Amino acid sequence: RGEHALRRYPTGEERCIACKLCEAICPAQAITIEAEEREDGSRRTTRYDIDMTKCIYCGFCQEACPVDAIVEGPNFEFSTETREELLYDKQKLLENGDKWETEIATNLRTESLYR
Amino acid sequence: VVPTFDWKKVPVPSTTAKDIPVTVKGATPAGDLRATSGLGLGDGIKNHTDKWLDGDKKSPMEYINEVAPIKVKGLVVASYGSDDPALGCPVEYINLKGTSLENPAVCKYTGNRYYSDDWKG
Amino acid sequence: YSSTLMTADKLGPGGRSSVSGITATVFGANGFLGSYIVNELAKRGSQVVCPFRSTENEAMHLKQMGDLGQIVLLPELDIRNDDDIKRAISRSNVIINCVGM
Amino acid sequence: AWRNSLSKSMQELRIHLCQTSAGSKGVRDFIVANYAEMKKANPHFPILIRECAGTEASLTARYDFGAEKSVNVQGATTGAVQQQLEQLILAGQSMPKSGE
Amino acid sequence: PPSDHLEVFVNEQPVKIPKGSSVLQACDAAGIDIPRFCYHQRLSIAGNCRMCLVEVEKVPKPVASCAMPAGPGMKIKTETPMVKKAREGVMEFLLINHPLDCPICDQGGECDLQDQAMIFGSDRSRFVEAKRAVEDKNLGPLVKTVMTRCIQCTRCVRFASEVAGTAELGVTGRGRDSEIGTYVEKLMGSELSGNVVDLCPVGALTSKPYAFTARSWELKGTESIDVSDGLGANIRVDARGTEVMRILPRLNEAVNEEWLSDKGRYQYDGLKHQRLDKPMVKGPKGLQVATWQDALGAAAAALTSAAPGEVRGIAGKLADAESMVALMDLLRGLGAGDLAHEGGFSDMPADVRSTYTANTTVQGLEQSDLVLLVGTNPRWESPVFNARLRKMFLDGTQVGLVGAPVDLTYKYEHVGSDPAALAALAAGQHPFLERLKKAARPAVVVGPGVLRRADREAVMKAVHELCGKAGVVKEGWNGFNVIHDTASRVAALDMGFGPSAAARARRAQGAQPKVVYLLGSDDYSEEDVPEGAFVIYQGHHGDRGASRANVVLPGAAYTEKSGLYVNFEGRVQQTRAAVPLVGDAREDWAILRALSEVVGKRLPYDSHAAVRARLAGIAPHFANIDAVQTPVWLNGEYVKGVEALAKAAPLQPSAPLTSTISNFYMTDAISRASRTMAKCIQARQQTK
Amino acid sequence: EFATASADYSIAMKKAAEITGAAESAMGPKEGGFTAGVPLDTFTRKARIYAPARTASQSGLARTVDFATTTPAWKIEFEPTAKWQNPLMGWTSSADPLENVGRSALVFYTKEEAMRFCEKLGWEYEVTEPNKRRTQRTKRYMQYGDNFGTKRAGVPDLSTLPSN
Ligand SMILES: NC(=O)C1=CN([C@@H]2O[C@H](COP(=O)(O)OP(=O)(O)OC[C@H]3O[C@@H](n4cnc5c(N)ncnc54)[C@H](OP(=O)(O)O)[C@@H]3O)[C@@H](O)[C@H]2O)C=CC1
Ligand code: SF4
Ligand code: SF4
Ligand code: SF4
Ligand code: SF4
Ligand code: FES
Repeated sequence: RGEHALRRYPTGEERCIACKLCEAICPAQAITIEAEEREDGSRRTTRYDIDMTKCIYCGFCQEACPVDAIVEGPNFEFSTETREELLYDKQKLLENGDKWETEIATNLRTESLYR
Repeated sequence: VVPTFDWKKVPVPSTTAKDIPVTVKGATPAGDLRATSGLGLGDGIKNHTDKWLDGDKKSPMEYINEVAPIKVKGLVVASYGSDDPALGCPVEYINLKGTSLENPAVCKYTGNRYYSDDWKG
Repeated sequence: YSSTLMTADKLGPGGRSSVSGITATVFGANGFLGSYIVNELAKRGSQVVCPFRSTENEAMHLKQMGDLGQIVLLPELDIRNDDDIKRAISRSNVIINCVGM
Repeated sequence: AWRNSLSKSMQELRIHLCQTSAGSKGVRDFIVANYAEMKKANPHFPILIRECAGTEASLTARYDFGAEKSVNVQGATTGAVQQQLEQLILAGQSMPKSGE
Repeated sequence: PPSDHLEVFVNEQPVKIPKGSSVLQACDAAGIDIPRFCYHQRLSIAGNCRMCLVEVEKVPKPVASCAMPAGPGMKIKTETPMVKKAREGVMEFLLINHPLDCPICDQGGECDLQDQAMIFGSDRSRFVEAKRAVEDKNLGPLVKTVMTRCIQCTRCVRFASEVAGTAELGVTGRGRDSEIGTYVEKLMGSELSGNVVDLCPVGALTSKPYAFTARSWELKGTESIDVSDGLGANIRVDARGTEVMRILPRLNEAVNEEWLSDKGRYQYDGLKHQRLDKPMVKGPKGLQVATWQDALGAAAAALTSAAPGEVRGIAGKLADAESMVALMDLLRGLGAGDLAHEGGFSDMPADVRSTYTANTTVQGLEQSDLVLLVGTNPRWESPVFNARLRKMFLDGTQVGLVGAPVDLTYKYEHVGSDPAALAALAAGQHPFLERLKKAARPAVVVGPGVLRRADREAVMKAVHELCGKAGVVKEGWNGFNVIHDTASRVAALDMGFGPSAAARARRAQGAQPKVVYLLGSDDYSEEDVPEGAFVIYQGHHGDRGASRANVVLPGAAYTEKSGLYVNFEGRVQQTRAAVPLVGDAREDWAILRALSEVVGKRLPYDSHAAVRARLAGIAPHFANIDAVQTPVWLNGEYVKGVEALAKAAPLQPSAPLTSTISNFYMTDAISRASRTMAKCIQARQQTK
Repeated sequence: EFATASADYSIAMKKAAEITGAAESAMGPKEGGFTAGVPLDTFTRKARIYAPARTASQSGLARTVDFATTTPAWKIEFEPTAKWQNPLMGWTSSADPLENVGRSALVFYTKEEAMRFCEKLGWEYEVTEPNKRRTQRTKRYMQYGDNFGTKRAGVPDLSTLPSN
């Protein structure tokens, strides 16, 4: 359970559908979500924040997600010099997922036999 | 008796009428009411994607619009979003009758589009 | 302009998490008087921009003085360069000069 | 006649009563026997009859500049509340005037 | 009575119930809450969901408790093995074709199907076949359909037939392919069309403006009142921080039962646009932001430099009683008397409360067997009140109307359209008078469009003569009712917010004010606000009244304050703050108390309780919240008292008795700023 | 016979509330706030004692005053104070210490229990009685058999029959 990340389908569409289950289960209340409907009618988020200085790195959000959108990736080396660099918004989490997608998929090909 | 009401003579303020959030074709009729919340109103942002994406970066909506609809034989299709059902979305059963390449049916989880040439047409 | 500076954007009762509406640039903020002025502005919920010439170790005490995002630190200030002065005041409605010798 | 005088001394008259209480009987009799004649003399004078369950019978005169006086009339007869309205009329002459 | 309460046994406990009650009502009187999907209290019984199945002794089959009547000495069991097996089986049948849609569904978190599956169902499924897939339907801009989630309870069909009256939904097809909707592409045109979203127990019908924005567990709910009309429907406001997310009705059988019109439900998005959040003073550049001290000083300077006869104060449709009594006391303390109301008939006499309120009350009107409407359109003035009128129609109350003919979703007899027809009815030329004379409890409802007329006194005299001849008001029954369409009018009539005789004379000879105070007024006439006058606007939306003002003082909306409002039956109700004040706005009575201090004559009250006590000192019924007095009836003495107003401004027997509401979806500044109301109008314009 | 939730630990909770000596504990007005040790300006705020109505979205009655003796349903609520947005992230900020304490933690069986708590703590209170549900149905559609009655269009006239 490392740095949180947001994932896509192979087409390039976001997996997240703003169900707010990960926000409800979070014991630290480290997630803040706002949503409305997109211009094509889809149900998508407009804000998805994770306070990494409030997070406890439990993985409960990863368990609660029904579409495998939020994960905790294999990155542990993400120390910064300012605390404002650790208040992640939606764009940075998507950038993390776009960085770590192949490793996350390799990990999930094994861990889907157990979960 | 009971005269008809003329709705076309009802005045609407021009500031309100030009600011209605509407939709492109997608999963609705084009031009129906689009639900919005208050986020971005102070910064004057009326668009869904601009509320969290900054720059000329390729949006997720522009990614899914480049994938063509998929021809499926039958009347109902099951959508998982993956080859492996454990790795995708909960299964969505999408109606395919009355659908064509021009007016396909869209998955509410994945945004993939499907149509069938099997409903006697 | 008159008293719209202190009233128009004032949000919250006036603590560390509140908003006063002041964006200020303090020149010579790491000095003796400038540090106290920067503490006085930031504790009421004002954004304070602090350019400095010295090493970061001598300016680190200004980082504590305000909430997240409200203390802005700009190292390598050269006051013979107008670009640094232009960048440091580009969002401020208050400028305070404590530079002396 | 006191009824014609009841537009110059005061700006408004407010009557408070209970609908069923024994103490508001004389006030109700006064209103029933005198509202039409007090309104016929001046058709534009506001006479606010207001009722609530279990309240105290009271008369209130509003003068100019927002001034107000009150007299408690609970347990009074029709002649008695007539009298109390008449001293409410009398104090209206010694009030400062407005409008001009 | 021949034992009008019969005794049954629920789980060996004796229960007394009224006669004609079902098994489900007997279970409810025993403190057991039977699961249900198709039963509703306000609809007719259907009996098709099979979830309410209980066991009755000497019956080998489970009975449907919603439909089965309760007999004497009946023994009901609700916790035997066959009841639990029945509940699990019916739930399993309900879930085999349902889509796996809970993450994307808006009912998730407040779903009857989810919670009943968790409690009365199993934890597994054994179904691996393909499901039924259904295309979605278009029903307009307010109702969103995902029809794969339909469970065929037919609550929507019964609602549209019985309460809304439009009867436009049906079930097409047969068997597994049964399908709810309209066969052709149609728009749901009822004013009460948002209530069916509440009535649907699943996410088949959801609210389109609300869609995908919030979950129900995040919302802080506040019980408030509705101010979009004069009925004052009881509502619940759901907010997330500073933002109101939705508005829902709440139960009040004396006011609104369980309904709310689409304007009162969907106008909340106008609270996010054109909001006044700062004080402004007009300078040479124009209106610009100023401090509260500067704005109060400018308003006080203009209010004091003018003569007392050149000051006018106009109350808006949404001003609470505390701000209205504050403005009234402040203007009267300066020697002014020119008070006006944006809702019209400002010179109407307010001496007896029975002459401008509904004496029968809203729930007491159901005991009337014949109803005569005079010059009103209740479908556009109060659609919830019109729904209760349709409910009265469905169980035998006959309706007649004197006025312009309108669609009311029930059959009525058109007696006439003008005051000449009213006089002919009073004389005896129309046979509807004999129908009124033989009725046990006749009722007359007078709308606000009659009181806005210049000859309203003669019309009210004719109505009083008709009520005297037809026995409308007698011993034990008072059937005379006057309704309103604005939230603030009855409180202003209660406190005495009316112009003095000198001010009425000065308006008659054409005097023009120089200082105008606009207490939330944006629909003022041009005769009342002259050009070149000094305008002080106190309000919450930037509109017609704020674009013209010199001093703008930002106040609170009805979702941000707790003010008193009185509906047209005389009931004192109150709002509650669901969100805090926006920006640098203030409480509305507090602005006037501060302004009275800056002028130089302080108001004698410094708290919310003290201004409410001042209101109770003017009229004592203000202190009794959520209740209505029985108003005094003075027979024909009141009409005899105002005969001078009948002789002057004589009757106009040719002008039709009409309703003044020409735009139902946009009636005030909040609904004019709502994009949802504009889409509602555009949907009715693009259908032609 | 007596069976009012007679199969759970709530039997052992109703008694232990009526133990002698402890069932008659009482304090003077505002005295419990003096010994509470919280700042005294907290008791200048207003409280509301009310039982919240059923949500319109659902049909169940468990969180209502129908099950008042089984479940505590009366609440204490306070008026809102100022909120604003965080400049860096946009999160909702507040300075209210009583922002969620009445809605999360304080529940009472009756109205008088909540009044007693408010009186001993010093909070000034207003009490709102909930609106009572009506169970009697309309005259039309009173029973299931009234759906198919003769009240739809009257008794059928037998004048279109053959031989009239
Ligand atoms: N009693 C007093 O001290 C009085 C002070 N004042 C004035 O008040 C101000 C504050 O004084 P005080 O804080 O006591 O003095 P300090 O020396 O403590 O403050 C001077 C500040 O100016 C900066 N500075 C000086 N020269 C330069 C330069 N060439 N380029 C960039 N930055 C520079 C210094 O930064 P760095 O750390 O890099 O040198 C330092 O932070 C002074 O300007 C002084 O003239 C007036 C009257 C009395
Ligand atoms: S890992 Fe734990 S703390 Fe981090 S976002 Fe998920 S639930 Fe919250
Ligand atoms: S990340 Fe997953 S659980 Fe969280 S809101 Fe998006 S879809 Fe729901
Ligand atoms: S109606 Fe919606 S929330 Fe309820 S069970 Fe079905 S999909 Fe889930
Ligand atoms: S749409 Fe809703 S109310 Fe209508 S039949 Fe389906 S489940 Fe019932
Ligand atoms: S509730 Fe009785 S069968 Fe549906």
